[PDB]
This record gives sequence, C-alpha cells and structure tokens, in this order.
Amino acid sequence: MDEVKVHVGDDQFEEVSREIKKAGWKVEVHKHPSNTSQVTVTKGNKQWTFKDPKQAVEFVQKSLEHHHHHH
Repeated sequence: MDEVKVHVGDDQFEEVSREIKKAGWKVEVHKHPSNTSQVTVTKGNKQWTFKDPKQAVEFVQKSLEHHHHHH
C-alpha cells in the first residue's frame, strides 16, 4: 500500500500533524495513551520507522519526493 502513517501521542501529535500537513501527503495519524514519537511509512513492500516527523518527512521527501520507483 502507498499509505503513509504516523503514530504519536497527544503531546507530539500537533507537531507531527503540522509537519505532515505541511508535507501534503495522505498520511494516517493516531494518538497513543502514553508519550510516543514514532512515524511509520508504508509504501508497497517497504516501511519506514522514525523517532521524529522531520526525520520521516525529510527521509520520505528524499526517497518519495526526490526519488521514484516503478512497479
């Protein structure tokens, strides 16, 4: 699936939501009961995991916004 997702708590969700919305990609965000800072990107048979949204956005931007892959 070409769906991107982010799983973080309520304390860092606004920060992740702002960077993700600023990025413009279709991503699903879920708030955990405890403090969590991890982004999970699902693209086909690949998945990325990061501790910050900037890490995910910068890595996704370089891989997904700069590089392209054909099926």
